[PDB]
Amino acid sequence: GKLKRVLSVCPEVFTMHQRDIDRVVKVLREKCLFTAQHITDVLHRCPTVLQEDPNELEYKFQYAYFRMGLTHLDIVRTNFLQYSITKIKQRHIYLERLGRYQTPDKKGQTQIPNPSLRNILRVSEAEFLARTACSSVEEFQVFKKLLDQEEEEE
Amino acid sequence: QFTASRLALQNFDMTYSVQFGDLWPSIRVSLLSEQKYGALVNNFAAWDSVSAKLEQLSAKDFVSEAISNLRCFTFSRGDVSRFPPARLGSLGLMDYYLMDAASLLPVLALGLQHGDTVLDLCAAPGGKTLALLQTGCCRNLAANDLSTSRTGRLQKVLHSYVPQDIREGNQVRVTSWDGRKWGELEGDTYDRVLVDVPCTTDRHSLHEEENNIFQRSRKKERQMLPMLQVQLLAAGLLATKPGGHVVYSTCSLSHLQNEYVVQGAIELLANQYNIKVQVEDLSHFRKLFMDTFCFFPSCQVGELVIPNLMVNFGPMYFCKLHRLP
Amino acid sequence: TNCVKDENIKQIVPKVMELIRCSYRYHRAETPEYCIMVVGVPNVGKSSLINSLRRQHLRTGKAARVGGEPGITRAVTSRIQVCERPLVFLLDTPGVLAPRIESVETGLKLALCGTVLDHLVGEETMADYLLYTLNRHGLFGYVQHYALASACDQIEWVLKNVAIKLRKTRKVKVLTGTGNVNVIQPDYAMAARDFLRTFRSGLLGQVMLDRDIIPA
Amino acid sequence: RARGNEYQPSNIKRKHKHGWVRRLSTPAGVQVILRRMLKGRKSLSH
RNA sequence: AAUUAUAUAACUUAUCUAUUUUAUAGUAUAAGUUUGAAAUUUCGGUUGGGGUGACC
RNA sequence: CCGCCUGUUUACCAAAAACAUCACCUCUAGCAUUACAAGUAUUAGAGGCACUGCCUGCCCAGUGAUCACUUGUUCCUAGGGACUAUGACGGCUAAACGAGGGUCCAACUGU
RNA sequence: GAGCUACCUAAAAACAAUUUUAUGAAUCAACUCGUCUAUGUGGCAAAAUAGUGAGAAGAUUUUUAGGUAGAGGUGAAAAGCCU
Ligand SMILES: Nc1nc2c(ncn2[C@@H]2O[C@H](COP(=O)(O)OP(=O)(O)NP(=O)(O)O)[C@@H](O)[C@H]2O)c(=O)[nH]1
Ligand SMILES: [Mg+2]
Ligand SMILES: [Mg+2]
Ligand SMILES: [Mg+2]
Ligand SMILES: [Mg+2]
Ligand SMILES: [Mg+2]
Ligand SMILES: [Mg+2]
Ligand SMILES: [Mg+2]
Ligand SMILES: [Mg+2]
Ligand SMILES: [Mg+2]
Ligand SMILES: [Mg+2]
Ligand SMILES: [Mg+2]
Ligand SMILES: [Mg+2]
Ligand SMILES: [Mg+2]
Ligand SMILES: [Mg+2]
Ligand SMILES: [Mg+2]
Ligand SMILES: [Mg+2]
Ligand SMILES: [Mg+2]
Ligand SMILES: [Mg+2]
Ligand SMILES: [Mg+2]
Repeated sequence: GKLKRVLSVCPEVFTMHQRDIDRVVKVLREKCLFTAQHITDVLHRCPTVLQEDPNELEYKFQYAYFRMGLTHLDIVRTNFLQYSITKIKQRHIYLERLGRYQTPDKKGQTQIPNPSLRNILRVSEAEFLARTACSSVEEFQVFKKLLDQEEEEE
Repeated sequence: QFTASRLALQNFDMTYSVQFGDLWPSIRVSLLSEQKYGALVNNFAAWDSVSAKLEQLSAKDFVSEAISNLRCFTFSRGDVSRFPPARLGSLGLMDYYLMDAASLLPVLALGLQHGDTVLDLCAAPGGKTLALLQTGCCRNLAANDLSTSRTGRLQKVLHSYVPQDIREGNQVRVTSWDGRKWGELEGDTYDRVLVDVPCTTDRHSLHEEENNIFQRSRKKERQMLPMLQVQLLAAGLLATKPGGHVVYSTCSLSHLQNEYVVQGAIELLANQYNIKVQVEDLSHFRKLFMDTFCFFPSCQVGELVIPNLMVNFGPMYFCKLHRLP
Repeated sequence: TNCVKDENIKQIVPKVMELIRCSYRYHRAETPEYCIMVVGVPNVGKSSLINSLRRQHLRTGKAARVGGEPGITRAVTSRIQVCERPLVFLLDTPGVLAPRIESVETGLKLALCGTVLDHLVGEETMADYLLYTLNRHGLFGYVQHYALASACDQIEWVLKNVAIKLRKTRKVKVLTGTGNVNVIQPDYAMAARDFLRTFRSGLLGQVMLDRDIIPA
Repeated sequence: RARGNEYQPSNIKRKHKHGWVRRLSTPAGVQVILRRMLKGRKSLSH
């Protein structure tokens, strides 16, 4: 049953060169230290990971692990990898700048409770701003344009 | 361990958030986000050229809409476009000066009138000087700033924009002396005085580590800022002529540094020196500038420009006081 | 607050914050961390309250050497984290008793609850106070727990029978006219100690030592 | 306890460890013999 | 921390033997890239001691 | 009070509350002719932690209701398709046992 | 250099009486250990003696031969041991 969804989502896996598949798996085992069960689960839940090139997924994971302090179990259950990098960066920083979301400190405690990870990404942009951030849609559009320009300068 | 920026953010969260409450979220992100720059024309030979060029860029002078002697072209509401870098004019004078639109309200608020003598205490290269100079069609002026290097560039700015003949006239006078001591020097000398007291520069403090008031070593200065602000404001009140108008400008959002300072200073002048100050309301000025500026009316005195995502021109707190006697 | 069952402990933290905000912090106004101090007489559960709050909010575990005899924590302790959300720390302190305890009757109540070491007062003398107080209150819980009789008000009588119930005996020197003879005797001391332990363990029943003072 | 009695004599242990056949087993042991012959030692090994 | 790092593992181009018209195989080797088991070496000065500030 | 117990340790200043320990938990490996092992996942290595009933983390698309939409994710160009049927935590058993660290009574005594 | 000592392989040996039961259970010798106090302090002794204590059918103690060697060995981890 695991293969059929993976096959349907990314049929090119069979045609994909052994190097591409091995590199994606190697990154998780040697650079993300994902458990064996999690690695199989990640491919099944979001088969698009194989499509993504190496050295970009590693940055994506480290963004969740380091910038957001989320544990490996958290990433697998919420399927962060499927979401695009741009969407995560815009929302997460927007929450961070608004004070809603704080990166866990060294002791592992957050002064202000964080919002649900599913809420941040899973919900629609209209619902996201309406509930998670409680801000106007037009203002968020400006923030996205602002953030992109800053990234270009960076 | 904590950087000065971290401490500065901490202070606003514990104090500033309470003051503004539900408005703090938008303001907090606004400060972190990049500031919006508004180009100010240098007039002179490039007076027509810049206006035509700025129209091509689609920037619109918010002052022109307000009227419907300073015009500052700004981008449209919610526009993130960046103005091109300033360039020298044909005569050798810089075409325009990039500055924060809110920074020009204190100058426009001071009600500059012809045949006046103006003092600019602790002006520094804040841009208000250059803007004020362009307003000073027939107005003798004066500049003061505690530091020298800070003042050193201020002259460079004047060289770039102000023509030599105008600067040569006594009208333009540059000095670097203590503001509080300055009060005794020339009492009741300047009809209009613009006092920009040193503030916590919240926007700069968060972004810039260098010379940040929130550094631990500078703890002594930060606590004493309200006292220093009152003395400088009091010095200006002493220096302004009978019937004169003075504007007190503070960058920070702090309630302590903005409203209590001005009201406390008025009390000090009334008691020690037996002088009276007439409060002035700029609500009409706010109504004209609603499109290009957003204010919050909670403040009893002053017209603070809250930085907003749609209009990120804050923060500027300016209050105008007229010397009754 | 019931420490063992954590009854109403949650209510303390909101109250702690509410009072502090109204008061002027002065020097510590800028400091984000909140430090609070718990002080009381010995064996009132001060240390266990710190642990109880820690587990209830931060859910980490014991942060104080809780013990069943007064004198466990000898001096002051470093700040102990309690709640991460307000970042409130508790400061543990040793129990302190003022030299003046007003009337001696107050001391008996203080000894009864275990605040003062039972050695210096003496369990035997304390044991009598329990009988008087319990009889005056009328809460005859002991008779059911200790199957001696329907009721009694003689300290000697109750001690005699309870020792038999526990099968406790000792050899005590008894002065007599013809010499000093070591003759086996019922172990009165254990009865006092064992009886005292049950009272503070709740077997006898809930009591109000100061019931007389409510009318005032 | 009381030290000083580490030597627990056993002829089988002694001869195996530092004996003639043991020394000749390895070239490193044969070079121990070769130096001892150079010096002039009475006994080359056990 | 600075400098390296044919311990290992890996992959890339070559060498090279099979094979099919270019092709996918491997590799007594060499040249790279990636990890690091390790090896080597170091602990500026002034602040009546210490952490922080600092200063040269 | 502390450790669950028997046990182990700095030969020659520390024998313990430290180490081991059963039970419990995590990670790694689908396999042969020299360890593991002449073995094969109820197995072998590596490491963590007293166990035991009980409270107990979060996690558990949304709305209709095994069904449709709204979402989500992808492409093709703001449209069109495609696809989506309680476990990292505490109290603690609770008893027992100890040349452990503190106490108290009794007897005893040249302390 | 593993005749001391840490660990392991092989071949072996010792354990009375009493009570439990059917055992890393109990009292207590041989035997192993080394809690406490005292003496000693160039001492009998480069770690002992006199008392007092812990275990004593077990993860027990002991004997014989062999193996692991310093960029290392061994370690129920004391940075403990390896003449
Ligand atoms: N039954 C019961 N026992 C409680 C309660 N609260 C505390 N105790 C008991 O009281 C003791 C805790 O108090 P403790 O911390 O020792 O007192 P202290 O004030 O810190 N004094 P000390 O200086 O001796 O440490 C423990 O024996 C605990 O079980 C309660 O609500 N019920
Ligand atoms: Mg010797
Ligand atoms: Mg021997
Ligand atoms: Mg050297
Ligand atoms: Mg033990
Ligand atoms: Mg033992
Ligand atoms: Mg020792
Ligand atoms: Mg021992
Ligand atoms: Mg010892
Ligand atoms: Mg012991
Ligand atoms: Mg006695
Ligand atoms: Mg041997
Ligand atoms: Mg050993
Ligand atoms: Mg026997
Ligand atoms: Mg021993
Ligand atoms: Mg014994
Ligand atoms: Mg025993
Ligand atoms: Mg036995
Ligand atoms: Mg250790
Ligand atoms: Mg030696």
